[PDB]
Parts: sequence; structure tokens; C-alpha cells
Amino acid sequence: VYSYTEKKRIRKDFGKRPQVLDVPYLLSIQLDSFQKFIEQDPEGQYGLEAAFRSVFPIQSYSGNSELQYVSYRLGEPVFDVQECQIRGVTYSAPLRVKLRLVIYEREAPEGTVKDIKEQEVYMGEIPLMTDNGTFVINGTERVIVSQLHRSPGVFFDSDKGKTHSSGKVLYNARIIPYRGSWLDFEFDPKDNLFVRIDRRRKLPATIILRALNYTTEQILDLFFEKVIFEIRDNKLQMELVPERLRGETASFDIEANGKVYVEKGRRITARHIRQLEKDDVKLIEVPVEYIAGKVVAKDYIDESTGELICAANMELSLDLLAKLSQSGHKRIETLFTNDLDHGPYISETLRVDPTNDRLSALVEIYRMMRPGEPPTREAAESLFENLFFSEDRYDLSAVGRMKFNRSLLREEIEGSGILSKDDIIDVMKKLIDIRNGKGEVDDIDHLGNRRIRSVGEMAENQFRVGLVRVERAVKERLSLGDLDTLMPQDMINAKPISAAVKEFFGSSQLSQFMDQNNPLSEITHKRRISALGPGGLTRERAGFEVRDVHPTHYGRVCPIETPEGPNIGLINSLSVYAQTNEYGFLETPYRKVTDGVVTDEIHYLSAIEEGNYVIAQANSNLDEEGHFVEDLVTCRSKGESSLFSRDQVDYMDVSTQQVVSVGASLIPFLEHDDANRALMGANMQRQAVPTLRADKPLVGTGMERAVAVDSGVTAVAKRGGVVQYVDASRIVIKVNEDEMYPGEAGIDIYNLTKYTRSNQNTCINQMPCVSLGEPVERGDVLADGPSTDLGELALGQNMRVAFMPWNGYNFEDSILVSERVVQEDRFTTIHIQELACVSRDTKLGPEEITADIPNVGEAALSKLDESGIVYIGAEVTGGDILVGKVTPKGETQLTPEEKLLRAIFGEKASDVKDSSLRVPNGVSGTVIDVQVFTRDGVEKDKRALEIEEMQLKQAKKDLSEELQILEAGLFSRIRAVLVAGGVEAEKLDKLPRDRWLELGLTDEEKQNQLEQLAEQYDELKHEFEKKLEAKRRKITQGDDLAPGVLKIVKVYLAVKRRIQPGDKMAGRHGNKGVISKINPIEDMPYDENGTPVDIVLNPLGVPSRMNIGQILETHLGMAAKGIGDKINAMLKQQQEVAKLREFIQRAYDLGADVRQKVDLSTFSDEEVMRLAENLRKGMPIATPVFDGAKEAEIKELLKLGDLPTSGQIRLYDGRTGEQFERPVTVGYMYMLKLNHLVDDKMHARSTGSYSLVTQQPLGGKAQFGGQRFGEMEVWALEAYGAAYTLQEMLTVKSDDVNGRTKMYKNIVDGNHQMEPGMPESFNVLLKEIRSLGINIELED
Amino acid sequence: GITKASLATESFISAASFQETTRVLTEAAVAGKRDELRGLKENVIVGRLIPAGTGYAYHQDRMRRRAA
Amino acid sequence: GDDEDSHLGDFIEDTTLELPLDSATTESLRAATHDVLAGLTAREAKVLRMR
Amino acid sequence: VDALLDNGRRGRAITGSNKRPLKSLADMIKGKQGRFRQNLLGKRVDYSGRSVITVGPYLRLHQCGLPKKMALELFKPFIYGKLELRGLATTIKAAKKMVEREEAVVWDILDEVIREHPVLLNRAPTLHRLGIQAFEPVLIEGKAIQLHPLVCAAYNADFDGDQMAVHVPLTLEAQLEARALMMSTNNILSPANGEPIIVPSQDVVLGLYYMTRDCVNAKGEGMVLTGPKEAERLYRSGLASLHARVKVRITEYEKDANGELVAKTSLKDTTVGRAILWMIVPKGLPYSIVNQALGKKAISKMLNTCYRILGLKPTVIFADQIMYTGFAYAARSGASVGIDDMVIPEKKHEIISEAEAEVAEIQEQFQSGLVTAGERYNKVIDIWAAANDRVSKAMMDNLQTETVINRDGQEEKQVSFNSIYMMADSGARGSAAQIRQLAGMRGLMAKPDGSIIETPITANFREGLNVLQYFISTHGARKGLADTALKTANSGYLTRRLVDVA
Ligand SMILES: [Mg+2]
Repeated sequence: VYSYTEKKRIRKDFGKRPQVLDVPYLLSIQLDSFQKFIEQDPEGQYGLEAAFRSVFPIQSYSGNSELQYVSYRLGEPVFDVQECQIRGVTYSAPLRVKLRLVIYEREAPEGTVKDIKEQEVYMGEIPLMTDNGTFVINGTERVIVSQLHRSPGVFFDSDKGKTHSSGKVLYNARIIPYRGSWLDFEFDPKDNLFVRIDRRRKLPATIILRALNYTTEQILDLFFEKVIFEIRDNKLQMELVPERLRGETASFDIEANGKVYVEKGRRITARHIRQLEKDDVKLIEVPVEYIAGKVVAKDYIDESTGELICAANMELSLDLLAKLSQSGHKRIETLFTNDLDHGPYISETLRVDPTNDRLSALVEIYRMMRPGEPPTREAAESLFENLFFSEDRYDLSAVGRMKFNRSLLREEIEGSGILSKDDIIDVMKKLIDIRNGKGEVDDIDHLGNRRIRSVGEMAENQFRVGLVRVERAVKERLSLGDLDTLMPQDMINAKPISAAVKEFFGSSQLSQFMDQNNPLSEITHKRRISALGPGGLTRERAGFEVRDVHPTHYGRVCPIETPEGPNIGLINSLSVYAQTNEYGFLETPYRKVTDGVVTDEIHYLSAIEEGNYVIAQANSNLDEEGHFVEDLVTCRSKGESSLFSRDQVDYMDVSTQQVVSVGASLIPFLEHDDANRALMGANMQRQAVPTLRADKPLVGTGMERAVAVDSGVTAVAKRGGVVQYVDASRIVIKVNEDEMYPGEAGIDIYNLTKYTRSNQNTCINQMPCVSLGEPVERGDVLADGPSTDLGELALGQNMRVAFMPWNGYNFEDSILVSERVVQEDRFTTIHIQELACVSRDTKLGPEEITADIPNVGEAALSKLDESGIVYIGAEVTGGDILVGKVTPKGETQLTPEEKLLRAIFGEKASDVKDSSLRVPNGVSGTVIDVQVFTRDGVEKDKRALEIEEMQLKQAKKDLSEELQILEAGLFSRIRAVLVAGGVEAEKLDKLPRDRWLELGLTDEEKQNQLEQLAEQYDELKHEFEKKLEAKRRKITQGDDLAPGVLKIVKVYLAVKRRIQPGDKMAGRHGNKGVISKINPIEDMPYDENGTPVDIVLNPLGVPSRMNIGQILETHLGMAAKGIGDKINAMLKQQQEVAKLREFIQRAYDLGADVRQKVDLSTFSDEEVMRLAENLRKGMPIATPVFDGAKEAEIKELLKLGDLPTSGQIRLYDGRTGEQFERPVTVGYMYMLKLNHLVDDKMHARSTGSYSLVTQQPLGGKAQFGGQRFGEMEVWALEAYGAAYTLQEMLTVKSDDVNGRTKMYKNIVDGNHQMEPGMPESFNVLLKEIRSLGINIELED
Repeated sequence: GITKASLATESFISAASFQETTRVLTEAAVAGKRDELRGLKENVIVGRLIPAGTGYAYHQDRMRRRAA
Repeated sequence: GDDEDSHLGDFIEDTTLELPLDSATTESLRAATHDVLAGLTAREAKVLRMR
Repeated sequence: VDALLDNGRRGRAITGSNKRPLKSLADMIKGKQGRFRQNLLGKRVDYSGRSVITVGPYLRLHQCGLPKKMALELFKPFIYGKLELRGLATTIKAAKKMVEREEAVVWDILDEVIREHPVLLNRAPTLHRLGIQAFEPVLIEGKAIQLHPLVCAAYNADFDGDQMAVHVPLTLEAQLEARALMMSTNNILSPANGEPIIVPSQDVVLGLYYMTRDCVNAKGEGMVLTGPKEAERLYRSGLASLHARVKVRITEYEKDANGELVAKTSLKDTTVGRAILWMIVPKGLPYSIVNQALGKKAISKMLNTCYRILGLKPTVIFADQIMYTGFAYAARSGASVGIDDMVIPEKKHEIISEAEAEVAEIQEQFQSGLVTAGERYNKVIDIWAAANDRVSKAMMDNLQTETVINRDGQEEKQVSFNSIYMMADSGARGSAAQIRQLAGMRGLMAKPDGSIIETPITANFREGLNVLQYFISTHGARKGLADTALKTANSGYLTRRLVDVA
């Protein structure tokens, strides 16, 4: 059972492994994010609700007033998408939020309000996402690109042995919030712990702990373990724990309870400690030299004096221990310390720490954050308690808290959004443990440490910024003075919020013009993962660590699609199956593997979970039940991939395409290409210009249909039915009764787009692919967009390529194109320009758009109508006037001899300067549209009135067609209803058709349906009138233009570029090349039957670049066209249906163990002739990315045709007529036509317009500029002896202002000689040095 | 080094059009320095004939004509 | 642009200049009108150079 | 004041309405966008344009193709001068209108002013002195600048969308410097070493390698020929193969005298290809300079020998003749590349199975603790490197000589006519390490950290890699791209420091 768009032409599939998961909706990321943004969430976790609840309610500064939030509603847009693109304004919807103002009573904290008032306040507009995922911002379609940044949380990272002479590794912990201050702990080469806030000057680490209201004794309790010392009136006993003793040297006899365990010269081993454990050893005698280094913990105050014998953290010596011995202190708590397991880091930090109390530490913190102003008791406390401990100025928030708790090994997953004392202590403890050796550092590039922001989250942040602005404004206004009986329509200013949201959507690094020159280009621009942007790394501060594919990109980010150039690996492209988590991280599907059975339940494993399992490979043959074929199956446990047993494997890959993106999975035979050439092929597949009639990929990948449908170019059916009327500009579908709603008599109408330009000036044009009276289904394709053929993405045309060197016309990378390729109009493409002619208001008056222009004949004004503007359909060429315009000019003051000429010959001076709009020099094409916009007070010329009348007539006609089609369908459905239950054959068409809607029927759903149909009819009749009224009001109204412009005229040309030497043409496997000749048909190498090849490639490009994919694509195209030629021969004479069915099903049966059985026994003798007429141009073949069509299958398919199995035939020369030795490789390779056309590249300049400050030429081809003769060319002329060419390059041609006119007059005068002088930029430099206090002069 | 020997030149324009301009210009201002235009970058900046190739004869003539 | 070195000050023309073609045409007109005025009498040439 | 003389030296920079720091005077002078490097050392220049480049093999190496539209826009003042000089225009205004309408008489004026006027073709990264060369224009119908093949090595140009800018020299000294100094025929030796820079590159060395070879039994083997003319008439008539061992009577001239040429005649054991090629070599050269297989080094050496002995004019004419005949016979060879030209060794899977058994043995001896983990890793790496070397040796010995054809007998070995082997051995765009990733195995790849993976990828591009192997062999490609994209920034600063010290 096949879909009706797939019975026209069935693509032959060569993949062996079945697919268990359907390719997802490719644009789900953008749509889901912006659905999370503009939505009503009762929980209020994400969206606009989570920003309103985050800011509001606002309370005045003890002014006993409160403004609180209630609800909101997104208004409706005033202009739809097409009107927004035509008029030139944002497609947005007004955000009207319902607010409530309440005033409090004095001496009433939460007391009863006395006066409340509520209203609805308009707070800006938020732009809306279109049906596909693109925003319309100012007429232009933009795409907001996702971002890949560092997730909030805590990250421990080493210094990996740099920045020190000896090579000690330094460890540092960083706490990154979502909004606020960065806090960073780091080590020192002396093992002193240092902290720093906001990357400022560092402080000793204990300063922040003291600021957290800790003493020294409490810190020593937090970070160390106590050792108790006791005295039985002598010998200074020491309580011992067996674990602590390790790693020491027992130079003395360690004994207990009259039993010797260690002797002289024996260090402590594990066996001695186990002896001590077995003997239950607690107390021991130790000499004073053993305790001569220990550190006291707290302060031991004397019994009688009360003076300080010893404070916290001071090492005990013989004298101090002797002093505290007789004072009545038989207990001494000390600090346990080692050299490798427990370290003295906090102790050394405390001994470096200068501060002594909370206030001293607070002052020491305030003296770095605010250097220069004197500290205060209140100010330092405010600063510190406002740094990391205020929800207004610190958020983590949720993903930050989850990462924070996961990194510290806590159990709870959600918590507060602000720091706490135990959190900083835990970070410090974890860093100390990392230093000791317990844990291990993280890596930033790990795709479990990097989130993915999208449109919804970025737009929400930018909206919350505007809300903070309006909060400050309201709180300033609300708390002043009075109440003052005012509704909340004046405390809120709508501009600071709309300005923020428009600053985001309009001018941001991540709000990019959508490349629109393909379905693939759009659908791969929307699925982009940029690493740059606001909050992300700069292009120059990006090392070589974040530009390498990491082992956790397998399934989440494509490895072979990143833009080569200055940012390789910062603009990754999201993979096919990958999707965002609940928090933001990327995840990819995997098939759960039971004890031995590969199930079909799909678990999405994130980047951190996937490392704990053992995941199999997608190239792992199962024995048709799930059990692996061999016990040793290649897997990948954690980064490293090795061999694991079948009982040990736990997950399996879902499909074999999930590694690569959606653009690098349309390349057939990817597994043979090199990685560089696959990268270049993937990047050049998205520049293909849509040709005049896009054909088909004769060797595809099965991913063409998904890309074509899941984009927006093709118009897919919404409800299945039967096509009622197909026009070149609309399609009318009659829905089946099964899918029809009870209420309306629905017949769907699809309006197609005809010749509208894209952002890249190509042409967008949808043609119907269905015919009148033909079934359709849900999700079936009706109209093909640009570069689409029956719902398959066809980017270029496939042509009979050949691989041989041909007289040097394909020398380095060039191509040699036959003249049949240019005659057949197959690489021609339609580009649609747009020229604009704005008439402004100068000081000397307005500018007219009249058709009477001075100093211009009538042969130039032949194509202008009476109103000045050009006709529609007038084939204009370069230099022709399009829109005749004049500008007032005065203060003539002709020089002498000009007054003489005028006095002798009459012909007084012209008082208006001709500044009309004319076709650019070089382009030449028809004029297909002229739009005129007028200001709201200017009289309209005759042509604008003609355009308005035509548009009103067309709008009235379109509304009439809508009402007439829907009315015809409704009456037909009512007639059909009035047949069942009340059969009236000819009793029904007698009466007027308006009174059918009142009769009766028996007791079923149809008698309470005539009322529904009457309601639908009345609603349609009112809808026609309301739409007509609104449309007429919109057409007739004035426009809101820029301040100062009277009227704009915009002329759309349609240029058709054919093909020429210089046009860049590439294939899919990264083999670019510039055409170098257009051979005649006779000169091309004709094969043994007289058919010439169409393109002659070069063999030497293959072995040194190793894109062996193209040779195999050539062979497979040869085989596919062989099958097509066999079908075309059987059809050329009317053969039979039996032989056609036999051969087609014999072609669909090869080869070895493929899926996709296409048994033609059920096809119904008219679906076989249609299929065999769609296959007569070559049988399409699908070769999935890593599933492949092996060489045995290619050779078998070549044997099925007439063609030789080698793939190489004997080719005769065209000009000599004598055979080429060494048979050459011919086939059918799919050639694209990239968007680097030679007539957009070439320009030349002899004398143009010069810049302002430095009198030098301008930039290229738009200001008619000259080529930069930069520094390196100056060196290349100094390296020769050319000192005159150099001097005229930098004096006469460029900068020196008198010698350039003198040289022009000399060249015209027949004398080639320059009087050079000195540049003008040198005089600018002299003025700019002299305008300091520096005197620089040219003295002789 | 290459950079430190290119910055330490008798001419100060062939060193100011190199890396650091503020330091070179302040030192050449307080020192009252004087540039005699003997290299190639000075004559490129000023806009005259290079003293190396075809301009070598011209520069020799301008040298011998001076003070003679 | 989305970079440096594309500053708006590099795109503003100098509209206080005449084209070198204008200078060449003015010189050609000056020479042509001098040669035309030469082909007249001295008194009339002086009266037309004074008027 | 201190924010005007140099903004941002003390404290923080003051910002305008853009919330960006605004430029002081010291920022007008300093840096890559200051007056010193953006406007004084490098300038934008009139009389100049650019376009995409193509091949055009029919040119001699002192001329370049220039579109009529570019050559009409760059050469406008000369056209106005010639139109008013020859009397076709009343003044310069009428001449301007005449060249604007593109009248049929302005193309003759354009061909008159173009005749002996060089143009300076320049490619954007002008790394060395031979990046600017002057050619004589040839007016061409199109929009692409046609560039002679032999100068693509010097420009480092390839035709996959690269574009070059042309400049016009105006005065008489500029034309004479573009003709006597910078011309394309005056730069055929590199300025870094004496070696030639116009050596034939890839199609022509393949054509000349194919022409000058020998197979053990071809048509017309053993004939005796009366000269190169008879050899060519034998080959073009279909009576002798291009490589058949014959005896020809060649007359070579030697300059053993003190400047005189002595003609001597002998009988040489050569082929038809070498005899045909001997019609192109000039007088003074010997015959043992073409009696070889003539790879790429041999052709470069032949050009260098001709330059050292004869001079400059015969070297230029010789270079043009070599390019023409190389293109002709590369076209007539029909040398293609198919999927049967990448021969897997007959014993690849046996070697791989032996290496896998040996590494399993090493693993089992490791699990008993007899070897440290590092020693085990190093032994695994050495085993796989040895296996890779054995596979490469087997592939190359199956590729270079597996051809065997008989001469009136049983069998006889010879060098192979495998297309990929010819393209690798002749030096025409390939090497022995680019192959063996097509037929052999492609070895062990490294990780980003530096360690080479223990298990190598035992598959090549003839039979494809699987998902894990292709994902492993992607880090190397991205490191290569990310090093070529940022090594240029180091080299362009090293060369600037060097230029400004010297
Ligand atoms: Mg290139």
C-alpha cells in the first residue's frame, strides 16, 4: 500500500536494514521554542507568564501603593504575512495585559485596600513566528538561530600544566550563574587558596568565609579532622585512629598495651596498621618531637588569668605545650594533616589572610569591588548581601541549580535560585578534594556541559529587560506623593519594552537574514547551532579546543557540516534525530536492548547518561529476531569504542543516519568520500540556484521527500479528497465525507505563489502537480515549490558526464559543457531584481515623477506612459529609464564661454536636474510588477489610480470566487443530504436554490444539520461582506512612509541568466569547478551509437582528493538511465502491459536482501502505464547514507541493462573522428549550479566617485569602486624594479587630486605622462598628527 | 629580533608605520628627530620614486645634485 | 558589516568634485571657443570678450 | 582632552549614542584601520577591475584573455583620445556618447588601443613577487579572464571560482616596466631558488608520460624509421602504437665547440612517442633528455637544462610547445578513472585476520598481568603499524607490475598501465600516500588530545567506512581545516615583520 504521490514514481531503495523510527519534524526546534514563548501556562513556569510573574507585583517605596499583575492576551495582527512583506512592516501582534492598581492603608502591612482600580494596558508588540519558523521583521524574512553556550552551574577545570616554570597543576572552580556575578576559587603555586569575584584582583579564600560570619575555630572545624591530645600527668598521650597513621615513618617503636608492633628503621606499612586494628589500639605515648609540628585548633583560655595562652591556628612548640601543661588543660584538639591525602591548604590561607572579623573581611571585599571610595559599616554589608544573595540580582535558575546539585553529588534536583553558605563551603570542599586526588576535573567541550538556547528563551530574556525598565519607571512614579486616583494607563510607557524586543529581533548577531535560495538552504538555516552571539565566545577568543569534534557529538551535532573559513566548528549544524531536553541539553534516540532482544522502545539518552551504558552500532546485523549474529559486537562504552560481548551490550543505535545532519545525508555514497570533500559538498549543496525546471536526483538518498515536504515550499493537502478544479494559480479540493466536520461543507482552497522574489533575488514559483479529477490523501503534495519535483528535492539536473582530459579545457578544476546543455534551457534560471525610486522633499521644493525630462529624446521616453512610470511587460535593457524623475536645481552661474554658447545659440538653461531611475548597466529583463506608495496627503497620479482600481477589482473578484466556490459546495452538500432520508430526484431542483435550507428530514444527525448548514451559509455571506469592506479600506488608505519622502515607486524586473564561461558548477561530492568552454555538439566525444556526452570532467581531481563517491554515483546513474532507456524502448513502440509489468518488477527486485518490496501484482493496469511513463527518463534509485548500494548490486543492475559491467565504454573523438584508446568512464552525474554567477562578479572602473576624507575610490560594484592595491602588492612591485608603476599606482591613479585630472586630460590628449605631486592622504595624516601637540613639517 | 630591530631605526616613519605608533611618535617628538627619507616605506608614504629599481638613477642624481 | 573595516565612513561620496570628463570638456570648449572667436575681427572679438 | 588625544588610555573609554567607544586622534592614526596602513601604504586604485578566471589553453604565455566589456571600461580615456584624433567624433562629449551606444566603429578603436599595452594580472593573496605579472590582452567574447595554464603554479591559482584583478599601466615608463621587468616571459625562474616556476603541471605531464613509454608487444614493434616525421606519419595513420620499441635515425646537435653547433646522426633504440616528441626539442639539446619515461621532475629538469644551455627565447618556445603537445596527447590518451582501477590486494583480509589474532593474543597475555597497560598499548600500536605496512606493500606490488603481456611467447612483466598508477607515478596530481587509502587500508587515526587510537580503520574508500570509522576519521579533517584556516594568520604576520625589518 503506497501513497498516491508515491505511486506515480517509486524510488528504488538499496538499503538493507529496516528503519524503526520515523525522521522527526525537521523544524520542531524553532516551533516548539516559540510555542513555549507565546502561550498561556497556568503553572507559569516558562513564557511571558514567567516574566510577568517574575517582575510584578511592584510595591512603592513605603508609599502604600501596589501595582499587581492579573492576566494578558495576545491581540490579533493587523496585517497578515503577505501584506506585511508587501507594505514593509513587522508581522506582530499587540500584547495587551490586564493590570490592577491597589493602594494600601497606613499601619496596615497586609491590610485591607480602600481604593482599587483595574484596566487593560497596551505594552508593545511582540513579533510572531510564521507557519514555518521564520519571522517577518521589516518586510524581510529573518531566522533567529539557536545558541550553544555554557550551562550555568559549577565547573572545576585544571590549568593542565601551564603558566608555571616547574609545572605544578593548578585547580580552579568557577560558579557561573544565569544572571549575576561570576565567583571563582583558584589555587596558587604555594597551595594558598585564592578567591576572586568578577575576574578582579584575587583575595585569600577565607575572606568570603569570614564574610559569611565564621570565626577561625569554625573554619578549622569545617575543613579539618581533630586529633585529641591527653596527659596522664606525664608522657603526653595521643589518641590514635588506625587510618590516620598511614604514610608516616615509624622511626620509633610504635607500641600499645605492652606489645611492640614496629621496630627501629621500619616505616609504617599496612600490616602494622592491621596489627593495631586487631589489637584494638587506642592510646599511646609519644615524644615531644612527634608533636613539635601540630597545630592547635581553638583558643585555650587560662583558668585564672583569663588571658590568651594560644589563639586559633598556631603551631604548638615545646615551650607552649609546656606552658599549657600546668595550666589545667589535659585535652588538646589539633589538626590532622598529611602530604598526599589531607592537606594544609586552609591553614596556610588563614596564615596569609589579613582580616580578623566579619567587618574587616567586608571592608577588604568592598575595597576591591569599589576602589577609591571610603568604606562604611552599612555599605559593605549591603554590597556583600546584594552580590550573591538577592533574587533581584542573582539567578541560577533551574538548569543552573540542577547542574550545581548534580556536580556536588547532592540528591535533590530543584532548590533555591540564590547561593547559600553551605553551597560555597561545598564548592571549596570539592575543590580541595580535587587537589587531594579524590575527584577529577570536567571538560567544557563535553556536550553535557553546554545548553541550547532558542528563540523563546532569548526573546523572554529580552522582554524581561524591558519589563525591568518599566518597573523602574513605575516605581519612581508610583511612590511619589499621592495616589492620585489615576488608572494604570499612564504609569506604563510602552516604548522601553517594544524597543527592547525590537532591538533583539531586528539588530542582533543571532537574528540573521534567512538564506532563501533552496528548500535545503532554508531547512538547514533554521536548524543551526551557533556558538557565537551575545553571551557566547568571540570569534577571536575561540581556541582550538572548542573547534574539534568531541566524542559526544555522535548523534547530537553533525561532524562534517561546519562552514570552512574563519569560524570552523563554531557554527555546527544540528543532527537529524537530535532534539532538546527538558532543560536545554541535546539528546538522541537509542533502541533499548533487553537480555538478548533488540526491542523497539525508543529511549532518548542525553549527553551524560549515554556515557554510563554500552551502546551498540547501527551496522550490527540482527538475525531477524533481535539476537545479534555474532557474540562479539562493536560498541562504544564511554568515548572509547571497543569489542563487547552480546550479553554485555545494553543499547543500540536507532538508524544509520543519526550521526550526520539533514544536509550531509542527501549525498549518495557518503561513506566513500573523504571528510574534507564531504564537508565541501555539504556546504555547496545549499547554494544551488533553482533552475528553470528542476528535474530529479537519479541517484538519491531517500531523504529528498522529507526535506521537500517538511520545509514550506510545497503545498501539502490538509484533508484528503478529490481534486475539483486545478488552475495555474489555485487548487480546489473536495474533502471526502469521512474527514469533513459536521458543521461546514468544507472544500479546501489552496492559493499558490507565482513569481515572488526571495531574499537572494531568485524566483519563488509554485506549480500544481495534480490534475483535474484525481484522488488525494492527507499529507499528499499538491504543488511543487522551487527546486522540487513531485515532492522530491531536486536541486540540479543530471547530465551525461565523462571522465577524461580533453585538450586542456578542463585543466585544474574546470568543466567543459556541451552546447546541448545550453540549448535545452536546463541550467537557465530566473532572477528577479527590485528597483526603488523615492521622491523626497528637498529645500528648494518637491521632486516630481513627470514624464517630461530635459536633455532626453523620445526614443528613451518611448516606454514611459503618461504618468512617467514604465509599462508592465516592457522589455528594458541596460540604461533605459524606468521611472522618470526631476529634481529642482538653482544657483547655476555658468562660467564664461558657457554664457557665450547659450547667448549665441539661445536655449536657456535648464532649471531642473534629471535624476530619474534607470536600469543598472548590464541587466536586461521584463518588468513584471510596479507598486506605487503615496503619503497620506499627496495627490495620486493617474498610474497609482489605475493600480488602485485594478487591486480593488482583483480583491472583489477573489472574495467573490471564495464565496462562490464555498456556496456551490454547500448547496451541493445540502442537495446530497436531501437525498438520503427524503429522496426527491427532480422535486429538489424545481424550487429556488435559496429555500432549500428550511425543509425537514427524519430523526437522525441530519435534521439538526440543516440548521448548521444555514448558519454556515449566513456566516459565509456576512464574511464576504466584512472581508470586502476591510480589504477596500486597506487598499484605499494612505501609507505611513518615512519622514520626508513623498512617494515610492518600486519596479520588479525579471532577468533570465542562461549559462556562460565563468559560472561555477559543482556536484554533490565536493567537486566545484568553473565552466571554461561551450563546445559545439559535433566536437563532444560521441560514443559508439552517436550520442555525445554533455559534460567532460577531469580524472586527476579524484585520486588526490579521494572523493571516490563521484565515480560510484556516475556508475549508478549509468545503470539507472540504462533501465530508463530499456523502459523507453519498450514504450516507444506500443508493446504490451504484460512485458512492461514483468520488466518493471524485475528491476524492482534486485539485489541482495533489501527492504521495500514493490510487487506490481496489485497495480491496476493504469497505475503501471503512468509509472512506466514516469520511469522512461531513468529509474530513480535510493542509496541511503551508510547503508549503501554495494558494487555487486551496481554491477548486477548494469548487467540488467544493455550496458557493460565495467562502467567504461569506448568513446570516439568528435573532431578527429578517431577512437580514444583506454576506454573512458561515462555515466550520469547530478550537477548543481551554484550561486556564484560570473555576471555578478565582473566589474571594471576607469574613473568613478571618490571618497570624502581621503580622496580615494570607493568599495566594489555598488559604489563603482576600484580594486584595493594593498600592502602586499606594493611589496610585489618593490621586489621588481618597477618604481614608476608603483608611483602612478599610489599617486596619480588613486589619491593625488590635481595629477589625476591632469593625467586624464593627458591621456585624452594623446600624451602618456604624469605630473605626480603628493597624495592627499599624506596631508590628512599631517593634519592629524599636527592636531595633537606634535609639530611635524616638510622642511628642505 | 626582527620586530625590535625594525622598531629601532634612524627613520621614524618606517618605524611608526610598523607596529606601535604612540610610543615611536612620543620618543621621536621629545628627541626632535628628523627623517631623511632613505628607505622604501618612507618614499612610498610620501608618494615619490622608490630608491631601488628604476628610481635608483633618479635618487642618485638627487643625491649628487644636493650640496654640489 | 558583521566585522570591522566596513565602517559607514567608507561609503560616502565626495559631491564637491567635478568629473575629469567635465574638466576635459571645459578645456575643449575653451579652446574651441577661442579658435572660433579668432576667426572674427579684432574689434568684435574684443567686444565679445568684454561683454 | 585626554579622551580626545587618545581615548581609553586612562580610566575607561567614553561612549557615544551607539554605546561604543568613539575614536580619538590616536585611534585615527594607530592600527590596521589607521591612516598609516589603510590609506598610505595601500590604496584603492582607478583603472582596475576583476572577474572570475578560466583556462584558455590556446594562448602563448605572454598573453591573457580579457573580456570586451572590461577592456572597454578600463581603456576609456584612450578610446576617447583615439576617436577624436582620427576624426570620428566632433569633441569628447560626442565621443563619450559614441562609446556609450557601443557603435560598431568603437571596437576597431578598442583593438587599436589594446595592441601593445600590457595589463597587470594580480591574485588576492600576493604572497611572493610572481603574484603580479604583466600580460598582453587578447579581446575575448565573455566575462571571464582567461589565464595561461603555465602561470597557475606561480599565481597558486586554480579554477574553482578564484578571481583576479587587472590593472592598467598609464604612462610610458609604466608600460615599459610592465614589458621589460614584470612581463610573464621574463619570470620563468623562482626568486627563492634557481628552479623554474613555469613547469608543466598535471594534464601535460600525464600526456607526456603516456606518450613516452613502451609496452612489450604493440603494433609496429621493430620497424626502422627514417626520422621523427615518419614516426608521426606512422602514428597518425593507425599503423603503429604510440609506444612501440623501434629504431629511428635522429640527428642531434651538440655545442661542444666554442659557440657552434655540430650536427651528428645515429640510430637510436626508442619508441614512436619519443620520436614524435623529438620534433619539438630545439637544436642544442641532446637526445638522452627525451629518451626516458618523462615524469614531472624529468620535465622540470629538461626545461632547466634548456634554459642553462640555449637561453630564454628557445626556453619560452619550448615551454609553449611542451604544453600544446601534452594537452594534445593527454586528450588522445583517453586516460579515465573507474572503480576497477582501485585494486584491493588479493590478501588484505588474511593480513587483517592475522593482526586481529595477534592483538587478541596480546590482550590475553595482558589479562594475566605479564605486561603493563602501557607496554600492551605500545605493542598493539606496533602490531597494527606493521600490518598496515604489509598491506601497503602488497597493494603497491599488486598495482605497479600485475600487468603481464607476451611477446611471441609465454609471458613477460612490465610497468602497469593502471590509470591511477599512471596518475600517481607520472607526478600528475597524486602520490603513494594518497593511494593506499583507496586500495589498501588507511591506518590509525589520532584523537584531539594526541593519542593514536589502538584499533585502526581497516577499510578504504573503495569499499567504504561504517559509521564509527567515518566518525573517527573526522577529527583529523577538522584539525586540518582549523589549522589551514589559522596558519595563514601566523604566516602573514611573520612575513610582514620580515619585510619591515629588511
Ligand atoms: Mg581556489
